[PDB]
Amino acid sequence: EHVIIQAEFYLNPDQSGEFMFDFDGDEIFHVDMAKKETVWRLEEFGRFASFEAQGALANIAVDKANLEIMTKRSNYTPITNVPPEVTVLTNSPVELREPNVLICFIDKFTPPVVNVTWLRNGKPVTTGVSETVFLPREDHLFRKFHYLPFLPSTEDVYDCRVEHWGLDEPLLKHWEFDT
Amino acid sequence: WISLWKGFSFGSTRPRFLWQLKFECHFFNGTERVRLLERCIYNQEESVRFDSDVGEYRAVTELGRPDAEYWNSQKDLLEQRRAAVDTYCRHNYGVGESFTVQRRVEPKVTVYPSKTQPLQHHNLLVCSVSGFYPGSIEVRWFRNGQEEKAGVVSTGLIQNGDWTFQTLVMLETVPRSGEVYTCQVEHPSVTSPLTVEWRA
Ligand SMILES: *[C@@H]1O[C@H](CO)[C@@H](O)[C@H](O)[C@H]1NC(C)=O
Repeated sequence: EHVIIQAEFYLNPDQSGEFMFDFDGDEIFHVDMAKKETVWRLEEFGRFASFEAQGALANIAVDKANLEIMTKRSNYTPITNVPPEVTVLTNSPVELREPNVLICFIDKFTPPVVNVTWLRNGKPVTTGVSETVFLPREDHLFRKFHYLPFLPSTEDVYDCRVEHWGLDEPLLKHWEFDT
Repeated sequence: WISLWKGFSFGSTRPRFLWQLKFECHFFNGTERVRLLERCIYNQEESVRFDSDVGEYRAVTELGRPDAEYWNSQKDLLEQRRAAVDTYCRHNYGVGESFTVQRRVEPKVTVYPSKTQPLQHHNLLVCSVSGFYPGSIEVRWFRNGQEEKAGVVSTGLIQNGDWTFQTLVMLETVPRSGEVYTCQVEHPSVTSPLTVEWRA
């Protein structure tokens, strides 16, 4: 048994939209709105298949239209923010001087707009990082990943700082080598 | 690789409004039984849906009632949707069967001691399995060649978002010097189960 999901959404007034294919909870690819091209989750997939990004952008335009129609029908009911549930974990066992990856798993939140900044030591980190677009869920909340390849050491501490409108204070999740 | 088209609805510090739709293809026993489910979700509540089993558009809330009557009036849309199980769900499966359904990645197993509490005697033992695909995996703990099924606490299947999984299966034990512990992992990626040992 397997499930392939074609999930798209549109959000106002931010005018943020997204189009992506999810397979058993793992993103196959997402369409980049700004560059107007298909972005595969893994590059290996691109050799075997292809997809026309124009057909994706056509559905997004409809999502904006239907969102405006549904909002007026609903008497302009707004959305109830749901704070995320952050969890920081490593990609593999932690050995000193052995390169590894740090993962920040944002989950169970809506609307799908958050701002995530890595905070190693007390100084933010911007290099080596990557992320994934918002992934769909069964309860119609969202999922997101933020990565950070780093080098473990006894005296280095990391934090994942998440900002969401459902939160009163930015949620701080900590990670440090303990032994 | 096809993407399904969609029509229009019926009608015409800041607050936020969210709309989303999801096309779900469900495969049972492979391609033998396929089911297509379309959802229209305003904010966090589903309003209207189309089920391949029923063959029509049905409303989930009060908001989805206009769309259900409207979209069911379009006969060409319904006749296209009922046949979308083959033209859309079954198509993408054939396109993606090679590198997703038939994808196998070998796990990497590590065993190392740890302490559940600062008892400082390394009572707990950790079997770390990471980087495998798909998720279906069986990890067993063996002590001196005998299966230890009591006192095994684990982490569930962890999804890394990069098409790889990880999991930790832990054994709370009193490590006697001279005993050999074995962690056995059984995965679709391997014909024979992987074994890793740790000597006190
Ligand atoms: C980033 O997220 C924060 C969280 O509320 C928000 O205040 C801000 O407007 C967002 N956008 C930025 C900083 O461009």
